[PDB]
Amino acid sequence: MPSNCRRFEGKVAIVTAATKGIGLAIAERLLDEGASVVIGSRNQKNVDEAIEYLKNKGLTKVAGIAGHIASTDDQKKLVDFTLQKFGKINILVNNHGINPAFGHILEVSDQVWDKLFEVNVKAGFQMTKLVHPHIAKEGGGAIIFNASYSAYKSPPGIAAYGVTKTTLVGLTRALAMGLAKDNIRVNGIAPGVIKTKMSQVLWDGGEDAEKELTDIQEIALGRLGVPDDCAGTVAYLASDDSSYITGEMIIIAGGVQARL
Amino acid sequence: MPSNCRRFEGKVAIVTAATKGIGLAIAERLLDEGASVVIGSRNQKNVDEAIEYLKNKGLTKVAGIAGHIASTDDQKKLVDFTLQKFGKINILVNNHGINPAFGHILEVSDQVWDKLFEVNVKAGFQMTKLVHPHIAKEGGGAIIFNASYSAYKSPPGIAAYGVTKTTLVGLTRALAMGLAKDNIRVNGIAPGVIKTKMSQVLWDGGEDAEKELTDIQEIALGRLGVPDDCAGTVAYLASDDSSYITGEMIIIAGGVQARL
Amino acid sequence: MPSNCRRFEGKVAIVTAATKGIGLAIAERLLDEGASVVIGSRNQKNVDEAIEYLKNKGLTKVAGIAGHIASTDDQKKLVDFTLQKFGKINILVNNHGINPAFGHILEVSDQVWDKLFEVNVKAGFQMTKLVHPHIAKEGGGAIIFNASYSAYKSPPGIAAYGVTKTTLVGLTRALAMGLAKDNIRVNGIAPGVIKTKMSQVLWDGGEDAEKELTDIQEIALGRLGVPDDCAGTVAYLASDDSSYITGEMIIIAGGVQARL
Amino acid sequence: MPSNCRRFEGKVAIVTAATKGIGLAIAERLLDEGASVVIGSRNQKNVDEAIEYLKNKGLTKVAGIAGHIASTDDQKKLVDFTLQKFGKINILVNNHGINPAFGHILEVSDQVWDKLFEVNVKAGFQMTKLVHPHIAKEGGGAIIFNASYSAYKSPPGIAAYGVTKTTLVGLTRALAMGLAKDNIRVNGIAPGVIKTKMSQVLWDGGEDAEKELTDIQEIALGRLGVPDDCAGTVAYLASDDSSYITGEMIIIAGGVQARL
Ligand SMILES: NC(=O)c1ccc[n+]([C@@H]2O[C@H](COP(=O)([O-])OP(=O)(O)OC[C@H]3O[C@@H](n4cnc5c(N)ncnc54)[C@H](OP(=O)(O)O)[C@@H]3O)[C@@H](O)[C@H]2O)c1
Ligand SMILES: NC(=O)c1ccc[n+]([C@@H]2O[C@H](COP(=O)([O-])OP(=O)(O)OC[C@H]3O[C@@H](n4cnc5c(N)ncnc54)[C@H](OP(=O)(O)O)[C@@H]3O)[C@@H](O)[C@H]2O)c1
Ligand SMILES: NC(=O)c1ccc[n+]([C@@H]2O[C@H](COP(=O)([O-])OP(=O)(O)OC[C@H]3O[C@@H](n4cnc5c(N)ncnc54)[C@H](OP(=O)(O)O)[C@@H]3O)[C@@H](O)[C@H]2O)c1
Ligand SMILES: NC(=O)c1ccc[n+]([C@@H]2O[C@H](COP(=O)([O-])OP(=O)(O)OC[C@H]3O[C@@H](n4cnc5c(N)ncnc54)[C@H](OP(=O)(O)O)[C@@H]3O)[C@@H](O)[C@H]2O)c1
Repeated sequence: MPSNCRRFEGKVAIVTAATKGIGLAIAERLLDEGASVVIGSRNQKNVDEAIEYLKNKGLTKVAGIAGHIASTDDQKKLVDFTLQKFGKINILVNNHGINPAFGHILEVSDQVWDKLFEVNVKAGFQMTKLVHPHIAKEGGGAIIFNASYSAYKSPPGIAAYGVTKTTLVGLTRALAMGLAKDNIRVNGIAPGVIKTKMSQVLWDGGEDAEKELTDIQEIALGRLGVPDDCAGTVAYLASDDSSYITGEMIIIAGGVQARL
Repeated sequence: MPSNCRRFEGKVAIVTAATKGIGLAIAERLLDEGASVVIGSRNQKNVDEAIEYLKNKGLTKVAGIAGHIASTDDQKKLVDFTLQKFGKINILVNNHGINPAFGHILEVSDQVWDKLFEVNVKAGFQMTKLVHPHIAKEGGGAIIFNASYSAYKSPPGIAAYGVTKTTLVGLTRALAMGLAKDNIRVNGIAPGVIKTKMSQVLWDGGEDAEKELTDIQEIALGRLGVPDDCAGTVAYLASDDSSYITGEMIIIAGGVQARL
Repeated sequence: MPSNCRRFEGKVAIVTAATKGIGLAIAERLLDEGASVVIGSRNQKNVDEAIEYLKNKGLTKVAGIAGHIASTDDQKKLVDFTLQKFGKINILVNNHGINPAFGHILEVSDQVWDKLFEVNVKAGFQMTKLVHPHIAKEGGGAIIFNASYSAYKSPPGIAAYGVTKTTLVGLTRALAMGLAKDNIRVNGIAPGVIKTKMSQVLWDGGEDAEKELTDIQEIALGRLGVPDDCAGTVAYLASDDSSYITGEMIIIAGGVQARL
Repeated sequence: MPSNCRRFEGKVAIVTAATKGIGLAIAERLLDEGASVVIGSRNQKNVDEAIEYLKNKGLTKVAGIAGHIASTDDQKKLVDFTLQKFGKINILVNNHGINPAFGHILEVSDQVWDKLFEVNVKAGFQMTKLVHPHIAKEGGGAIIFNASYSAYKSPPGIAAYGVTKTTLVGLTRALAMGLAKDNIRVNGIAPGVIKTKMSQVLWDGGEDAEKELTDIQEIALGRLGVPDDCAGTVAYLASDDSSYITGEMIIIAGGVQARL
């Protein structure tokens, strides 16, 4: 697991929705590679636990602030807290995304529809507008979006969610084209089924409910992902190892086929 | 131009935003192939002119109703008027889409962002929910979305618009997966630069402002599209000639390359 | 539904490997729309039966010539026969393709590999170079490739075959970019599982081996294709209904998802 | 930035066609991260210079063997030399690829066509079959293909070449699906214009012929690539940082848009 990579010394990153699951793994990895990192999530207790968890592993260049990521007030607070703690911003990882609905797409209300886009898409656009001048002032940097494999393969039950993630593919690209002039590279990841609280209902009926899911999902590599499976990609995308890559999505799904 | 195709005898279609440009061409073609068609747009005068234009060519199974497509009141009025005039609904063509902004994506306000999605995406989802039970009652039918080539290649100046069109790719797919159980096929078109009022600012500086655009756009076929270039595809997608095709987007851009 | 479409009066098409299945349906449809058509396949008896079958339906503007499609001698004979019979060539449908192997990709010999590419790709390139000057002389026309959905979703057992079909996506595009100057549009179809002799081993355990296959395959529309499901698309792509479309693949797979 | 990454201690890689350009940068990076590496190319003098160059930087876990990559004798010699020198094989990087033709696709002879596929595709398939049992014996590993952005965007002048690279996308995927059972991940890179001897004719009219090329090409990041721009990606794809990623292509083109 320790790569000895230290591609982030003297960089500051914000990772949204990063007190559990994929986001926390991303933050941990950036911290292992020498970054200072601000994490956030809604619940102060989750922030507290995540900060304690990281500091217990010796990763002390971390701070946390509780906030709703789709609140414009909390967005500004997150960005200002980052600047207060660490003086600058190099990287933004828009990891947040919700999935409240489960059902047929025709049963998604106009309100639930709007909420899905508000949190899953709009909030990342807003965060991007706020961090932009700060990242540009450092001569450039990176923004990463956590979309989903379901951007590409429309899933049953969470199809409206999936559509938001398709949107993030386009937003990743549009921001990439637009922020290239500031040497800000914008890329994304499109994870498959990762074992987290969000996907729990699909995989928490034993070893064999997990194997049956691996089967149905058609996962070449024959297992479900874990949060750490995303982190090496995020680190790669936010580092100089990808300095000539912008506007791309990397599918992290164990070999599930949804585009060429 | 006359194909002698009559694949739409005894079918009823709604074509939104169909008093000018691509939408009117789509309506004309469906009418040539024997459909009854309802068109709509905001301005009653545009509705009146379009109906007169079609009736002068002998295409009399047409009716029109003025309405804002993103108004829930007007959506219901459009669908109810269709049922009042023609008794059923087989096909919906969600042709509407706006593009008010021109500038950098970072300059798009939260409000303009939401408006873009409201009209370009949400309204088609809403129209789809309203027509759904009526189409299903006929044993199936078709829904077509007019997205854009800029779903795939993020353009300068209208990038937020482009993102909405990416979203429509995902929405087309999600609706396709979800409405297959009702034998409702959902597909889209992704046009390149079509000469209409919407794209006018790009191509209305003579023959050579058009040739310079053809160059920059990298259009293999060396010309800009016209509304009629979309109509044969829509007809194809809404007919039995595509009865085994659902969830697809067809790029109609004269050979511009943006996916495999 | 016989469509009444008559988009091909005065046009001549060559449809390769067109004495059974998809190719014969393509030829029949072009003939219904008023084309003159040359078909070919290896076996003179199959040629004879196909010609008899078409002439019994009153489609008499057809001729046939037996030949191996990957033989350079037979390619030249096919094109020269077409010019002798009908004087010109407007359309080429490269329908041919084989799949001798079934097994793991690692068990495909170098020889079988080369044969797959020779017939599935190279022969279409060769036919394209032979018809090219003749189609250009008519002011343009169309060339269609029959690839496969398995170009996009790598299948088990016939993966090497699948790779040849991926190649055809690229070849379709490359020829489109290259022949646009001659107003020759080059597009393709990428069918899913179509019930023919070729795909028989996948679907031939009764009507619920077919329903089990449509769940494994995740076919939204809940059924397997038939040859006629491809024909409407080919006709569309070869007609003026698609006059602004070049370089594109249309997946004809009942809603199987493999790209955006 | 030398990354301090050391993800390849105790691993052995073969990098084909790796005495200049992208391949040599790939080899150098794997060596910096602690791998043992075998390189090869046709010309013994190039092998000698590359080995001297690497050993002068202190990267001594390298060996070289001259050979033609599309020779079955030389393929076997390369794999056997690697096993003789280092005892095992964990990683294969199929970097090789040629482009002899420059002109229209219609001017590509059958012979040149076959040669393009022989070297650009078949040789990678062959190398994959030879290394396969050895990599499987280590419990898995990785195979990387160097395709090209021109797999996705068909270029003028080298279109046949481009088609071979499209094929590699398919081959990457097919091998990924097929070798997943052995925990061998197969991924690729699709570079844009990288400044090497191979691409020299496109970019070698001074520093503003380079800037003119970056506008024609629509390279968001406003510059041409260098070999080192590929290496970080290869290292990432061959390391545990991508342990849940198989079947994917990463475009490394400074933000040129060619798929979603
Ligand atoms: N798990 C998967 O299978 C999967 C697959 C593809 C993509 N993704 C994407 O991965 C991302 C993270 O998901 P995950 O699976 O890691 O979920 P998770 O483990 O349940 O983590 C959710 C995190 O987001 C925070 N959060 C929830 N709502 C929030 C809000 N409104 N404002 C700020 N923070 C909020 C949570 O903390 P609080 O409760 O303290 O707010 C927690 O830190 C999402 O974008 C999701 O769509 C997940
Ligand atoms: N032209 C292009 O280059 C191009 C390229 C790709 C995609 N498209 C898409 O094609 C679609 C139609 O565009 P077009 O180029 O044909 O535009 P156009 O010729 O300017 O036509 C616009 C039509 O939409 C109506 N409309 C505008 N706002 C409306 C609203 N809020 N509610 C209902 N109707 C409304 C207009 O009538 P009123 O003024 O009476 O409302 C008119 O009938 C859009 O989805 C657009 O994004 C266009
Ligand atoms: N069936 C499917 O599920 C499916 C799915 C996707 C794509 N496709 C594609 O559809 C195309 C047609 O296949 P199909 O399923 O229609 O097969 P089919 O019904 O078995 O017919 C194959 C046709 O090709 C002819 N043929 C075979 N080898 C030939 C050769 N070497 N030279 C000239 N003609 C030859 C056969 O006639 P002779 O025996 O007389 O030569 C016959 O007319 C192929 O490109 C295939 O890859 C099929
Ligand atoms: N440069 C670009 O813009 C670009 C863009 C996209 C993809 N690529 C891909 O990058 C890969 C490497 O190309 P490059 O640009 O790095 O080229 P390069 O700097 O010119 O180097 C080519 C290398 O291949 C070796 N080689 C050539 N033919 C060979 C053969 N038949 N057998 C074994 N080795 C051989 C050469 O050595 P000898 O002369 O000693 O054989 C040399 O080490 C290719 O797959 C190419 O298609 C390049």
